[PDB]
Amino acid sequence: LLMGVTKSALSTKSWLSAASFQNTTHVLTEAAIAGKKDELIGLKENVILGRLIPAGTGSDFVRFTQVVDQKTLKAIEEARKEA
Amino acid sequence: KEVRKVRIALASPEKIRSWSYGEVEKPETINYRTLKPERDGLFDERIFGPIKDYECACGKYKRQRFEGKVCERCGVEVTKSIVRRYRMGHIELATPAAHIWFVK
Amino acid sequence: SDPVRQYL
Amino acid sequence: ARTIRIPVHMVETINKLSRTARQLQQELGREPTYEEIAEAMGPGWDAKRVEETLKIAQEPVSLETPIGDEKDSFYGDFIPDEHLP
Amino acid sequence: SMARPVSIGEAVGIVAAQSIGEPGTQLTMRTFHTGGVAGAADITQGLPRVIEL
Amino acid sequence: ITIGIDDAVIPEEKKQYLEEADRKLLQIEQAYEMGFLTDRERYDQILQLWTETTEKVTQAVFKNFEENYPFNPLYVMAQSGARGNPQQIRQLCGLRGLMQKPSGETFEVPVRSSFREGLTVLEYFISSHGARKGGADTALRTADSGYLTRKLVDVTHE
Amino acid sequence: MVQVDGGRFATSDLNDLYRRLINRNNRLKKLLAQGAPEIIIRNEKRMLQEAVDALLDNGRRGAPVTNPGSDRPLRSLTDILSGKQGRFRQNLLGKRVDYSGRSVIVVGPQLKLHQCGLPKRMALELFKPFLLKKMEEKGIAPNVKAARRMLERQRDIKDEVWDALEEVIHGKVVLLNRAPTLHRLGIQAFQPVLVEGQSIQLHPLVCEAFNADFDGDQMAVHVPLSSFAQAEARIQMLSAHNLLSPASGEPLAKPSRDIILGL
Amino acid sequence: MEIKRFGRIREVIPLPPLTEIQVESYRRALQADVPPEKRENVGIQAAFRETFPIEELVLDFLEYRLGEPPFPQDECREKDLTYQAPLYARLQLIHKDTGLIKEDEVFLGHIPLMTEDGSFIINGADRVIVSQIHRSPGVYFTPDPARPGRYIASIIPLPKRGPWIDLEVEPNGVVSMKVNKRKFPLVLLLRVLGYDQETLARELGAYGELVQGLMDESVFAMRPEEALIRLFTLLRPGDPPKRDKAVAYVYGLIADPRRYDLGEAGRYKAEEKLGIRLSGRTLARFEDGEFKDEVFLPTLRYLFALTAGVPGHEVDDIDHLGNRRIRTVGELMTDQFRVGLARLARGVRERMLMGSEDSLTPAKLVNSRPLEAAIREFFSRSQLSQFKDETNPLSSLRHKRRISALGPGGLTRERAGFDVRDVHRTHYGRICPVETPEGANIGLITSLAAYARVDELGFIRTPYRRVVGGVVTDEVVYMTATEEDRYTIAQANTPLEGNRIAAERVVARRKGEPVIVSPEEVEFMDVSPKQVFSVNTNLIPFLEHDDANRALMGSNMQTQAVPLIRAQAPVVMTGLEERVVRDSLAALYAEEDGEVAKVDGNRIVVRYEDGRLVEYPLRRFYRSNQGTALDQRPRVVVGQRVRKGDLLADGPASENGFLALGQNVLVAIMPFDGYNFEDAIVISEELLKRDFYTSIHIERYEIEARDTKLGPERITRDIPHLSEAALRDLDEEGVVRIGAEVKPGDILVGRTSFKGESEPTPEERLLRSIFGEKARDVKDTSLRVPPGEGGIVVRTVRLRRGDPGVELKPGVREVVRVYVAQKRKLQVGDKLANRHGNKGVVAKILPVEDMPHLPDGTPVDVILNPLGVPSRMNLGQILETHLGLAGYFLGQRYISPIFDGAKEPEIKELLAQAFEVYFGKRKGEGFGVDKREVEVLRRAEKLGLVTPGKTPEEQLKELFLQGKVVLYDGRTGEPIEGPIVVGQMFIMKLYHMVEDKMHARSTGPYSLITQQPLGGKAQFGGQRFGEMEVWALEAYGAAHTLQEMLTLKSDDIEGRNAAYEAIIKGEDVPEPSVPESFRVLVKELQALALDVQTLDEKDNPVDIFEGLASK
Amino acid sequence: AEPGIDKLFGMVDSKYRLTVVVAKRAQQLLRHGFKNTVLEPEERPKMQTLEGLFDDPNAVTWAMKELLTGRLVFGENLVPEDRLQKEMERLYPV
RNA sequence: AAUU
DNA sequence: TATAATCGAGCCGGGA
DNA sequence: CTCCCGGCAAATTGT
Ligand SMILES: O=c1ccn([C@@H]2O[C@H](COP(=O)(O)OP(=O)(O)OP(=O)(O)O)[C@@H](O)[C@H]2O)c(=O)[nH]1
Ligand SMILES: [Mg+2]
Ligand SMILES: [Mg+2]
Ligand SMILES: [Zn+2]
Repeated sequence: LLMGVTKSALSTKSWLSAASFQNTTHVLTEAAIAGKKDELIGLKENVILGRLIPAGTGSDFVRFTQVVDQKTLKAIEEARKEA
Repeated sequence: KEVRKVRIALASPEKIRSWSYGEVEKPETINYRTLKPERDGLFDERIFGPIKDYECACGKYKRQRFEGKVCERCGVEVTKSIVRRYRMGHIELATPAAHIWFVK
Repeated sequence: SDPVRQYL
Repeated sequence: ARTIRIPVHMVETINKLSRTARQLQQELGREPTYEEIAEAMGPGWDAKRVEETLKIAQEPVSLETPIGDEKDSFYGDFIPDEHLP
Repeated sequence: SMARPVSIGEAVGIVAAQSIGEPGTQLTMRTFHTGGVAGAADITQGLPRVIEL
Repeated sequence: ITIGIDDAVIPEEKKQYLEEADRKLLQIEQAYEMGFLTDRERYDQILQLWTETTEKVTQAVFKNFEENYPFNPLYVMAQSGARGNPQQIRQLCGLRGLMQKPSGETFEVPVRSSFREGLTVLEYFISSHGARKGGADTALRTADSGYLTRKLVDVTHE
Repeated sequence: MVQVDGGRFATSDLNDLYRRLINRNNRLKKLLAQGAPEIIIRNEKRMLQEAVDALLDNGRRGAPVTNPGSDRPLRSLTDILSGKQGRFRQNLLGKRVDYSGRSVIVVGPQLKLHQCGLPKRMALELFKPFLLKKMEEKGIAPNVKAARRMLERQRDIKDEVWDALEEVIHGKVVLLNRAPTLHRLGIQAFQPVLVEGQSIQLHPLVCEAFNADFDGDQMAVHVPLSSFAQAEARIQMLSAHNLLSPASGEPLAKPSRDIILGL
Repeated sequence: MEIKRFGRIREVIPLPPLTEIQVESYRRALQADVPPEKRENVGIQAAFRETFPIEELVLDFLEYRLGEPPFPQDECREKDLTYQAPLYARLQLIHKDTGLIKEDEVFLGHIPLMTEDGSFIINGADRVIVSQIHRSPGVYFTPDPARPGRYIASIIPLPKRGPWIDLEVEPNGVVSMKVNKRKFPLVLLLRVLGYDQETLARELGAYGELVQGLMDESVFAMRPEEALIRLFTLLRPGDPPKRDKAVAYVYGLIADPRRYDLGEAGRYKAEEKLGIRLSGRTLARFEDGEFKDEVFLPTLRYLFALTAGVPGHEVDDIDHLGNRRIRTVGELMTDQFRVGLARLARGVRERMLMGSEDSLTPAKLVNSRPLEAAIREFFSRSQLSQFKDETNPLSSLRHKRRISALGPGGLTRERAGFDVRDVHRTHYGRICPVETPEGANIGLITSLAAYARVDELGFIRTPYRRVVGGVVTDEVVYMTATEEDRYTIAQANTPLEGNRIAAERVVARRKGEPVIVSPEEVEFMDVSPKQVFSVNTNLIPFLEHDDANRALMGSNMQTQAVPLIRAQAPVVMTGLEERVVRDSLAALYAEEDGEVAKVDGNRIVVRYEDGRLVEYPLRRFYRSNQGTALDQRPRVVVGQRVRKGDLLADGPASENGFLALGQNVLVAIMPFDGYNFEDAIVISEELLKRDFYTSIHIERYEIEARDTKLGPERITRDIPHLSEAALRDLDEEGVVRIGAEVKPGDILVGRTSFKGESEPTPEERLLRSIFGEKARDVKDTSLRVPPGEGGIVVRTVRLRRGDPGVELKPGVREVVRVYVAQKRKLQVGDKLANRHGNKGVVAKILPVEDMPHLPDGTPVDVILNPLGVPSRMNLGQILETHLGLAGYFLGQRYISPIFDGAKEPEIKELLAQAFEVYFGKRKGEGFGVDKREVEVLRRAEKLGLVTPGKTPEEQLKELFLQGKVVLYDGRTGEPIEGPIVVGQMFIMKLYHMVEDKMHARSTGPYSLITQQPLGGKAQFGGQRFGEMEVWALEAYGAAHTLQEMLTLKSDDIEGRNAAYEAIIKGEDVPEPSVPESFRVLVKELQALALDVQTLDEKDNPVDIFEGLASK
Repeated sequence: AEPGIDKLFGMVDSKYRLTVVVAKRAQQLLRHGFKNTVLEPEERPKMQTLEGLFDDPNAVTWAMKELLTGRLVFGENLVPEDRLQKEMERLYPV
């Protein structure tokens, strides 16, 4: 199926995305009937909630990366093998 | 807990009533002389919460030692005035009315 | 289509 | 008829005050003063009371009233929130 | 922009829309920035086609 | 580097190319009044003649600069890419060329003057049509582009 | 329903839409208790539907409800949510922000690519909370409350506070934005250089990505607050670290105009 | 100094009175100075005759009069009053039954008066009514886009004075009429007019296939009455077709000269197109009990003949300036008067029913409130009533001559395409092709041409000279566009010997189309080149050399020039700069011949021939709408003999009677170390030293003290907790003293307000209690100086309640106004421009020693980058500099008219004479050619600039004739390696000044519903970080920066409070919370009966209201 | 340009992971009063005051310099989150 | 309505 | 609280 | 086909 950007944009699974685009009443009435759940996959959804977007420093790929200095690494390493 | 999802669904009259803190019985807004809100009108403190933080309408309970008390004289809860942004009222229709989105 | 006209 | 509801008798007084001023303006060829209306209203009325009555008769204005230029700005947008710290 | 493999997490869709959109608009306020002399082919015969596609 | 009025150098070739273009134009009117070419055919031939004379005069401007004035400010700004392009320089030192009516159809009559020589009120007025259409184009188009961009962001944002 | 400055009242259109509803509902209740004929009860019921209709989406069906003696449709719940002026595209996908400012931009040839000229008076406001803490560490003010009072009157500002501000902004970056923000380089990060004067100084090489000239263009300034935001600005958003177009891959920060001319 | 004027064109007529489009229109509408029996039926007069008589008792109109103004002009502005006259009307009430006649003169309210210069004062502020272009009423025929060989006839009346009619010939062959979106066969209407097939068959039969589409048998079977009832049922479904009801509806639509008004211009266009005569402004009549046709048959006849290709029938060009007309101030205002009049008539009939049906006069019957409101509505809230642009005198002159296609009765901005914005050929000589706004309004708002005038019908006419035979007469004919298309019009520069055309071939126009023609074919000739362009465009010398897109900017920017204390006229003028000042009315002139009795800063007293001693007070440092200082200065001395029309005082931005929008500075064109980059400008500190580009600006501050339910606000010197340092400059009453210097934070007017009920917090009670200063009843609300403002206090106005002559709005005890002035020296970030569209912001101010300088030590003023010229193609600025160089040394100024100007040879001659002064002085003083002048000459001859083998003096002169000089860098002393263009240029300081635009905010006011920062500098607003800005942060992947924008720096209340607290404590800012505007979104969706639930990963609800919203 | 910015992009698989490491590290330094730094007294970033050279107050600068030394270890699932926080508060209190 |  | 009054007055694309 | 509803660049200022 080939649809233009507007229709494609309006057809996305995320109803917070679609309702903020255009056709807000239509988007919202069909969403409300279906009992739709927005999973907050994309950016617009997260911007609307004031969340940390899933891109850049917000990607799950880099988000949880830890930093520690060699002293603190060893400080913890002996204590955690110890007991 | 952390917000991972947003659901949107139709609201039953039961649920609309489960939200509501009171029925708005009067078209009144605020009193023309005192400028205080009119009882049972669109701004009533007995429904939507106190205008001033931790202070009831008539001022029997004026500070946070009472939080959760509902003043017997004036009927207003002692809490944050911020709730006037949150607590919903409701109107009980004599005849059901259709929601225009689901019609038009 | 006109509520007044209808009532009349 | 009023967003801020007014007692029927008070509404009666206001309309009377209106009618009177309209008379005063038709004979004086210009807007009457508060004092001129208070005389025209008879006993009990001074200019201060004429003014207070008009203050009471002021209807609120819409927060959505558009400001000049393009329709790209509403009046409520220029009002600070004096309540929240 | 870095002449090197893209980093995981880069918001590529937004960058694609800005990359396509930016000359659209840009070159539609530069036809003034031109002369007034006629030498056909302008972003305003092209852009309708782009929108058509 | 500066710009004075003598820095816009009218090539000697201009007067020749214009006189040449006028004798050419007379043959096309004669081929009209004798009914050899239509009004359609005649107008098309006029535009082509003037397009080619314009190109010629541009090349003359740039050859004269390169050979006889390679450090001329206009030439230097245009060649280095600091400012200016051939078509703009042609309008300073050359002829302005053909201008178009509001409908988009081009005038048969060109603007023979250059900004150094100065235009004629009628030439100036003929030019306003194109300026205005360009100005309206820019204003009504940025919205179409702007709208386009928002669609692309909305469809690709995830 | 708020009292504006002059003691006058300003109120939202929704209050009038609710009032129509409440009036019509109450009248309907009364007509029922009084046993009105069906013609009368029917008229009330259809008027009640219209009142609900204007409340939820005014203008959607039938003539739009207006305040008396105005042609302006009252603004209903649907109108509030949707459109350019709607809740989503106005207060949700974009907002007005704190720690921001604007001024006229001016060229600053002497700047390094990672720098901008930032007016001292602007920086004092944009960094004001940071400045208060520093004014306490240096004995310049007894505490934070006193320091703010000193900045309020312009004749009360002494010269040691300017050195304090220099210490505050050290190594930090600010964001410059020039509208329209057509691509991501409409915003770039610069380390600010405090300047006398009221103009922001922009580096020549970034004028192309911003499409900035000096015919009177203005730019907006923003202060990233957290360690995370500041890290993001200096690494990802710093002008010197974005030299190539994300679109074509060609150099974006490159010689132009006078620079080309001289070389 | 000498003034040398160029040009060979002798202009037979002067420019018309420039504000006549305003002045004459309103005078014509009011006719106040005409005695009532002699008033013509137009304007106010015509409005009265239309509304009356009011039937139902019959109330009839006798005459009106306008009183004198209650307050003079200066007074209205002071007190926030409208400048207006009392309107009265003599009305006679008649009881048609009794015969009774009671007559009284009733007061209808006030009407606003136009000042001498053509503006209005509405509530204290000066306003302009912009003329409106629109489609002229008449009958038009346009081609049908769907079916190529067919056409549509449109009968169009004046706006809101009737419906549009369309006569289409449908593919089925019948002629259809379209009214109020409903269509029917036109035949039905023909029968109602009393036409019978005999008349119609014989009349239009000549057109073979067309007359049969009109023939419908069933319609002829019914008499005009059955046809009238039949039509009414078609147009108004559900309304019972009562015989009196149908006449009433249809009459009101067609024959009522009250509900349907074609123009007077409409009548002429109709009479002229169809070759008929209209008895009135209606399409038909009600005469002798039936309807009698006027328009319809002639319009139907023309339509059939055109479709058939009958000779003499044309389509109408709807953008032709013969079919587009101007609605001037008078006409626009009169329309609102007519509406207000009709509402009052509704009021009359309702009062002729209620109360005593017997005991009524005209005074009890008339309520003027509907009339006062209609006029007050037009002047206050109309889209054509605009705040006057009075930045400089030219600002206002241009505003009054602007033409708008927008407003009530014209396009919308989203509703106008290319055709209207285009420059039509008929704009020649009528509407300026250059001066229009850049941006969304381009082509909708335009400006009247200099020699154009609007006639009584509303069509723009432009003057042309008669040419009979080969002789050019001096008789000028103002022509409409329609009439102009008839003749062959020669160009104004066509060579002349005497009154005879001296060229064998002339350049002329036929229908705007350029054509070459013999002197025998010349019917008329342009009066002047000035007639094609607006006044602003006409102030640009060498306009013939500037690309239009830049000349546009040149025009518009003169509007924004700020009046300078040292303001000067340009050294190269066009010759219009005297007339603009005179018509503007800023300058003061002598009435008759006379002698100057007294000369003061405040006044000039003149002794005339009459013997009478006339005193002219001068406006000194008055604050205009835009805060530029309008101030008049005396130009004559005691005892000076003055003639009629001699200059007395200079207005703002005028020098000895010539328009002074800027200064003449010595400019060098050359890059300078990148301070010149991309249009930035470098200036010498010498400009500030001698106070060039310094302008006075006044800002107005206002404060009210009002009655409250908590008690009175008081304006007082007593302000809680304030030092004597803070109150020092306040007088006894709490008002800042005249002359004090006020800076941001300083108190302007002291004021106290009673503390609200939730009075001092118990925390505040105890704190004050500790210090033994018991808590005060009132709080400090004083008016203070905003950030970035301040100056010297030049005025205070105080208005209380209970003082003679003043009454404020209800509740307001007193109003205080403080006027603060500032002398603004030019600074970095201020914007400069010349008349050719070169504009830039000042990026660097060099000390005089860094400025490039001439060998003789004279430093230049401004350095403009040459990179701005070639792409812009505005070369007039270059020629301006060369002639400006000549003038610098010769000590002279020039008048070079547009398109008939100084040419190169003439500029070269002047330049040679200058070189003699620039050089010969040196050679006689005992100085020879410089070593460095030789080095540059070497390089210049490599450039082909100088001829090799001539003496240095000869070569320097060769360069000087090219407008180039040797220039020494003040830093090095070394020459610039090439000769540089130097000369005098006219440059203006525009109204865009950094001082006004610089803004910054840490935290400040927030909005009520959204809790996001307010907008704009005046509210201490935050910047909008909008959708596209968010995209930028997204594309950078800056997630934490973006989240800050969405929460802590905006509507996250908990977050922003915590973030601020952390910064003042030295901690890092905390992780954000929920944006309040999302909570607003959630509740707004609940109000729509939609349940929005934030859920966790387990699909359990998450409460983002933290228990506050659940019972 | 930030000093050694190219080398820093060398150390990571994704530029955004550098920003995360830098940002988190700068927070550790601020929270513990810099006394957990891996830098040596002559490597400390310096700031020129009116008095003279003082410690660079900017924690993001510190972290980038520290990172370049090589003395910092970054990655995922190196250690329980709570355990790290407590071990650092033990070595360098607040 | 302006500014870019 | 009582004469009698009785029916109003901008162009464009896309989807049912 | 016809009609009916949804769209139609950004930031800023000014009365
Ligand atoms: O409506 C507008 C108007 C103007 N602008 C912005 O201002 C600029 C118009 O101003 P310019 O005419 O100078 O365009 P330009 O700078 O590209 O021309 P040159 O230097 O090449 O001679 C535009 O390029 C645009 O970014 C807008 O964004 N929107
Ligand atoms: Mg530019
Ligand atoms: Mg610009
Ligand atoms: Zn109570």
